[PDB]
Amino acid sequence: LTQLISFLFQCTQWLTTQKWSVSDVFLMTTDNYSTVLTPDIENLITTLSNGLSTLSLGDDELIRAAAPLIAASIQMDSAKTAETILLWINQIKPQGLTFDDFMIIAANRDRSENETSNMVAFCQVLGQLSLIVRNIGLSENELTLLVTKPEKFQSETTALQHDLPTLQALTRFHAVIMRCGSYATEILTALELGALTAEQLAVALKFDAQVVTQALQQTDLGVNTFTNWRTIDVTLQWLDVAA
Amino acid sequence: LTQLISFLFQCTQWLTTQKWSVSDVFLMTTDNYSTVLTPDIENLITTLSNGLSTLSLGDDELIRAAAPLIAASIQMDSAKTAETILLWINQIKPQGL
Amino acid sequence: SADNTKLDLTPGESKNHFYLGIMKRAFRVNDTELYTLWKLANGGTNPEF
Amino acid sequence: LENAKWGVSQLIQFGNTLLSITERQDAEALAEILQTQGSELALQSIKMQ
Amino acid sequence: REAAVLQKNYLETQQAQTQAQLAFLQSKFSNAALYNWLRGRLSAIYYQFYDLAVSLCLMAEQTYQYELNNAAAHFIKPGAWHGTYAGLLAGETLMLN
Amino acid sequence: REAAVLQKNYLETQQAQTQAQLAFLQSKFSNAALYNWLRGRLSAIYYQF
Repeated sequence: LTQLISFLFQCTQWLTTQKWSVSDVFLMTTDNYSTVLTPDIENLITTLSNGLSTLSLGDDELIRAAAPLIAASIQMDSAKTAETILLWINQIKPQGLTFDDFMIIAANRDRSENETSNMVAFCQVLGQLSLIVRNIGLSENELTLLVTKPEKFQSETTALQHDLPTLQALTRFHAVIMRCGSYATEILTALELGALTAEQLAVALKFDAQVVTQALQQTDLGVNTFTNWRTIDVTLQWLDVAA
Repeated sequence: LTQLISFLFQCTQWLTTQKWSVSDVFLMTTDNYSTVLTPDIENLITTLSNGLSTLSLGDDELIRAAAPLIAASIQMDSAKTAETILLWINQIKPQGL
Repeated sequence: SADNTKLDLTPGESKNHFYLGIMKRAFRVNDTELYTLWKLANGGTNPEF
Repeated sequence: LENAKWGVSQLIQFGNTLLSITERQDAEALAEILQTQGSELALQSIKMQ
Repeated sequence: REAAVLQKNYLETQQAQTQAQLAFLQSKFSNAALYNWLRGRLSAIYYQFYDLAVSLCLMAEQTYQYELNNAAAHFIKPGAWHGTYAGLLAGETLMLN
Repeated sequence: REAAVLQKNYLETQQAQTQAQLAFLQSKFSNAALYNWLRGRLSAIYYQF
């Protein structure tokens, strides 16, 4: 009960910090979408049907050929954000559909009601993705790190989820990156590797090197570097409580 | 000691005159940079690799052929500023290069 | 009392909390922060305090 | 050479058109975000009146 | 007080006018959604047309190597599609070659 | 006093909106960095041509 009270408090403060309503996160998160076929979905069907060439193969070439057209259909400014979002939705499979077998439901125009229902489900999980990326701001060096390497997000994850705690942690991740300022892509490419150390996060966030490694010593017994995001989050919490 | 006090005073007044922080001059001045390879550096690699032609010779022709591309990579508005900055970094040689 | 008492100013290895807490209160400084305050006075080293 | 020259002139035309489309994209997105935040300021100013 | 009531009516008029401008920008044909679609479609076409035109260029290079008996002539450099800037200035580089 | 508190909230809203416009201009594809790259590359091509 006190865990649920603590969750409701931190989620409500997160909502009022981001200036989002409960209806906003409900639109970004739910499974209770409607299954009716919308002219947006129809435009996606005919754009990605007539735009793609002869039959391409999966995550090697199909996803790269279809990422500009699927960034054309739903509101995106970068095809590579669309490519990593399609990687995300392939490893999550809304109602079983990958992007393969969504192509086959498309370009039919002779499809059953459950088939077009799964189709609309795929398109609206794509819409929830496009919202969940554009509302927090994820400039694809930030996003494909967490989609392709979810171990760098949390050490237990192994597949980035569509949860509300994952959304809140994405918010905190984006906030600390934009707090890093001019060093932000340098911190990100050090977190790509296992090369994110103290004297580097401390300069980026204007802390001291010894205080940062002294809090890293509190979250990790003998780990020299930041190999994860969760260790950075909790070591910044140690820094806040010490400050 | 009074020379170091005078230095700290004139440097602090210079900082507050220019409206720079100590972190700004530290970013502009230090040797304690990180050595990790950044997509900015990668863009410089492939831009100045694919953009330069067959092998050119030093400060006579290489620096002039590479100054527009290296002003393209890092944020500059003039290739000739990039050319004199590459002359500066040639006569200073960071880690021997 | 300004006694000639040896004290290691690295932020974990003193365990003489009275003198070190007096220095932290007098100089308005942390453990780490007192330690780098002593490193600046010796060119990045700590010989003996 | 004439054929490849044709194809590359058409590629130049496509790249110029793509640059124009992406800058008009960013201009229209800026106009939209300015109108949404002006609407927010208008609501807050009515609450102040 | 009546002047303040007229001021509040003025501010509500400005709110409705800002909402009218917003609804015009949402509902216009040349809105941001058209440019999203338009640059995504043109980006796909532009990458495939880059593949076609660099094939034509290498074809002309191949017949250059056949006529002038020089199989090591290499004018069309590996590159010219810099992916981070959407492959822009590809045709300028290929006209140069 | 409550009117002044609403005014401060209005000014903080304007600060966040200015930061949002700034982050849009930093993060847009047609930002100044693309034009830096674009004119440097085209300047090199233009001199050789």
